[PDB]
Amino acid sequence: MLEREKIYQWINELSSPETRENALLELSKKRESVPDLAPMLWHSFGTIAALLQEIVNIYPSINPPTLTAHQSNRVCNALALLQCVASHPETRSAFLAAHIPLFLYPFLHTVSKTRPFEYLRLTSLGVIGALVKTDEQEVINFLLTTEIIPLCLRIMESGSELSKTVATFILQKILLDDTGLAYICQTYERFSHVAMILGKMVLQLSKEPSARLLKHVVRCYLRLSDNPRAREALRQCLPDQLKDTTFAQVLKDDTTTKRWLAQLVKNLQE
Amino acid sequence: PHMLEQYSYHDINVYSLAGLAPHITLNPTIPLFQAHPQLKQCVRQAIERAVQELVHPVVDRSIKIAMTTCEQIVRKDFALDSEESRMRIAAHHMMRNLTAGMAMITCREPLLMSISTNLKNSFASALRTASPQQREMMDQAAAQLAQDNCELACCFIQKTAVEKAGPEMDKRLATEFELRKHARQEGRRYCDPVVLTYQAERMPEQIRLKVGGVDPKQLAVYEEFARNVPGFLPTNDLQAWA
Repeated sequence: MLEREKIYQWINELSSPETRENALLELSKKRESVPDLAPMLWHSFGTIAALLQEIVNIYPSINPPTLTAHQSNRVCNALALLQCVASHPETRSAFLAAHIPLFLYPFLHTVSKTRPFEYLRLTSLGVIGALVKTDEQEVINFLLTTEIIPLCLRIMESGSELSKTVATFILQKILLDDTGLAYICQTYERFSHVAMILGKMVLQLSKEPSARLLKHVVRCYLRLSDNPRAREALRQCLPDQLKDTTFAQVLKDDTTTKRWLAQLVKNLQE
Repeated sequence: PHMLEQYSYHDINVYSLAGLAPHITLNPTIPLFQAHPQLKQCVRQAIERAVQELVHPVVDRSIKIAMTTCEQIVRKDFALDSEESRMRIAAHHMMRNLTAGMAMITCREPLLMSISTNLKNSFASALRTASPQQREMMDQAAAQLAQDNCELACCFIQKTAVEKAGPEMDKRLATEFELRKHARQEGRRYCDPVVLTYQAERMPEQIRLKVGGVDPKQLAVYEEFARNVPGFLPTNDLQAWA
């Protein structure tokens, strides 16, 4: 009970800038052990407004890019609390309806490769990853109409291994949705841009292995091959490294990804 | 940012583009200007035109993004407050702040590109001659001038957006204000029924929304939106598929 009272005190302490930094720090450490943290954050007065305030008050440090480690650590604690809200079945829909992801998109658009920015982007991606974890159509439709695909593709092309993995996972979830597959394959332009980036990723993976990233890349190709126009195009443009023994060793113990790859190959001859 | 904000909200008059001129920065060491000082005359119009062509789409886009978020969070936060006036002022300052923020993020990169393009073009027209060395100096000058005046140009656009945002939020909240006025005309204090039930049954007393005004202490977050607007010195007052 004294543990619970500390949590309520920290939530109350988020409204005032004087006490907020410490409360962000302590609350971000409690997501793992406090199952109802998300509704308490959403339904209390001013809390979500304070988290939005933390995000917006970093905007002057984005361009030109001057974000410090301290600034990044602080806003990343606010983002971690938003991830908690985005994950919880009782608050996910209201979070989406409030369009809160839009205020994270400026972070995803940054390109600076310093550690504070890489952490900013990784943590921002995690908020989106949490949103799409349950494959809700409402979530995917919002992502589609709000143009996050180019943001993810840019990170898939040029980000850290970790950020690439989360961005590809988001793209995977979008593709797995029927609407999302249809969207990405709606024009040759949209399809070919995704395919070009996946192709570049495969080459990179052949040099610097990443099992988890390879898994998501393969799933994305497999799902694309469910679309007839994509399937035809992939017959032409599928990387040779996915056809030959390039990944045979690293895939030895990844039964799932191996199975997916074999199904991809099979789909393309059908 | 890293570098302290140059401008207070009152420092820039946005009634006309003429508000930009007194704040324009022309680094006198710019090699293009050492060689051709007369080209300094090009700079004002180039910045003015860059702002002129971006301000309305940035303002509209920024308000559109911020509106939904602000409406939803304020409706949620003030759902047990029967009094329009606290909600209205909180919304005013939140919308203004988030609009300012989105305006900053939206215009900064385009302003850089547009200011520099306008300068390159004005420089090239003034010196019809196109030496490889001079066009180097031109490109250098345009990039430097764009970087040195982007904050100014951004602030002008942000302030234009802030001034437009408040009335738009008042319009969006008209139905919330009507819920409360209608209840009061009937001898009732408006309370959202779903929120009333949820707060009473499910929220710990220590963080529960109360029926009525929140303790002025809890408004601290909304007061900070008023004090600290991003971009401005804080206020003191002291092929096809076929």
